[PDB]
Amino acid sequence: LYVIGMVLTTPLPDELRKLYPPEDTTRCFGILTAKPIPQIPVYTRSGEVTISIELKKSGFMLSLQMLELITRLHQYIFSHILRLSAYCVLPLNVTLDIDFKFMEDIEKSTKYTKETPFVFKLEDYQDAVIIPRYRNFDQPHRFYVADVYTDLTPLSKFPSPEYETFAEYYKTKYNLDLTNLNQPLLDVDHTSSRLNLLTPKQILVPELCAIHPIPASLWRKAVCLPSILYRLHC
RNA sequence: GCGUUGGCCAACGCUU
RNA sequence: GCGUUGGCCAACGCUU
Repeated sequence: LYVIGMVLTTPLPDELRKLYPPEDTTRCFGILTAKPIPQIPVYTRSGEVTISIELKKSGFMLSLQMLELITRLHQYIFSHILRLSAYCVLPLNVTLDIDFKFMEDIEKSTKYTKETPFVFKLEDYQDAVIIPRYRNFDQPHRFYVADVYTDLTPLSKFPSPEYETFAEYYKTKYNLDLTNLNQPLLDVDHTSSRLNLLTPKQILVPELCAIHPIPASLWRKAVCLPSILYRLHC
């Protein structure tokens, strides 16, 4: 077990959206053994982020069960989180050990009525990547919750004239009925990003959106994974 | 916000 | 002249 550790040395200056530092969260990516030890920054949306590989536990033997789990999750990172070195990349937490609960949680793989309403918990949208459930018809889309607009509801004026309200937008286009008209809205930014990081409207309805098991922060961390691995392998 | 073609500037690379 | 990233406008397409 090695840890792919992350800190932003040089954050983005006041010139031009906020900031999202990888060290504000403890959960990260790491690399399993059976491999020889390599030698010892990627430039993100959150600014310049320096990267450090360290050894954590050498000479550990892990169960074939847990090995299957870590490899399954490895492929889940690369086929599912991104779309396209070393053995399995894995989640680490309290940097301490391996997170088996996290992996098992991910591996766990919607009726709203007036009699059966939709409940809005704010926490669920705080660190979140979401999907419109309404249009997975081609290659489901994933968005970080950029903002939560608490002064807004689905009955708010739609940004385009052809529609007066959001509820009306989703009703006319997607034939979508909302059981919560009091829910706040979510500004979102797209998760699909650049592959080589080595060199330097959009409002959604919580009720129409599924939440992704990979927290937005860790997503943002994962987007580094290829650019890291490019010169690690090389 | 994204995409796409389309000009109008920046910057290093080719090219001359 | 080309290429490449990078902003700054045009236009239809997605999206909201």
